[PDB]
Amino acid sequence: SRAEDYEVLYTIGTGSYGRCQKIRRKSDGKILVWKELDYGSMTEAEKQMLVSEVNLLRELKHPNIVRYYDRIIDRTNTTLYIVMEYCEGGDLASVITKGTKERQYLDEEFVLRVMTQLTLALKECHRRSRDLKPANVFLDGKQNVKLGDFFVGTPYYMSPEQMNRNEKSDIWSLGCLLYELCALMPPFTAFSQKELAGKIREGKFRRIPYRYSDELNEIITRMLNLKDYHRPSVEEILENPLILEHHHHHH
Ligand SMILES: CN1CCC(Oc2ccc3ncn(-c4cc(OCc5ccccc5C(F)(F)F)c(C(N)=O)s4)c3c2)CC1
Ligand SMILES: [Cl-]
Ligand SMILES: [Cl-]
Repeated sequence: SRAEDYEVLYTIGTGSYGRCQKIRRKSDGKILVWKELDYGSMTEAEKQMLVSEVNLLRELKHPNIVRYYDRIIDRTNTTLYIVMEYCEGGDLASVITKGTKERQYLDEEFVLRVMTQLTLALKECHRRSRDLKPANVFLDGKQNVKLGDFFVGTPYYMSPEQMNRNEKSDIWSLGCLLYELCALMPPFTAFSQKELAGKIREGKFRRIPYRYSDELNEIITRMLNLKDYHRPSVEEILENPLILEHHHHHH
């Protein structure tokens, strides 16, 4: 828990909340990442909210949730580093964008992996009481899938009930994510939120591509039911004949 315990290899990403960098723990050479945050302009109130969230971040331990490792305060530069698991396969948004640009659909086997492992990640969250967007879902080097923590944008995954302001709402969002993985587009698209909301209320969308099994289409379609109580629970999802041991995480 000193910055000197790690060596930065290079920057992975930049943007709103400082930099994300790939680092190496000196003690044992383990490859990790950290988020570099400048809290210099923060009030005591804001810094307080920051402390509480980092504390909860330490609470979640699960193979399908991105693991938190450490927090380092550098009062000299008013920077806080949050050290997390490195996921070499990157995020799901990059995977979809890649597929969209290259014109190549993802394997059914890969979609089943994401369905199985994200459903389990969700199952864990629901127990505790965290958006299920592709940019927040990561892949490691071993076919494992991990859920990360985290106005202009279009709310593609907004559920019907949320639209008119529920664990079943999470199932809808999972539905949209799995749909987009298969179709390389969200089930409901629009140019404005008003248009989007109209489509969501009608609850109609294209079947996922024919390369995908009727069984997989069926379960995704069920998650996209207008009525929250017709959507399958995490338990009912995991009971599906499609889902097998090899779709689960492996060390
Ligand atoms: C090409 N482009 C694809 C995505 C990549 O970002 C990575 C790569 C490896 C990672 N190992 C753990 N993380 C986590 C990053 C994060 O928030 C930041 C983030 C989210 C989504 C896309 C990019 C980033 C970026 F800032 F790193 F760029 C996590 C969370 N909040 O739990 S976990 C990786 C992110 C590489 C660049
Ligand atoms: Cl295509
Ligand atoms: Cl396939």
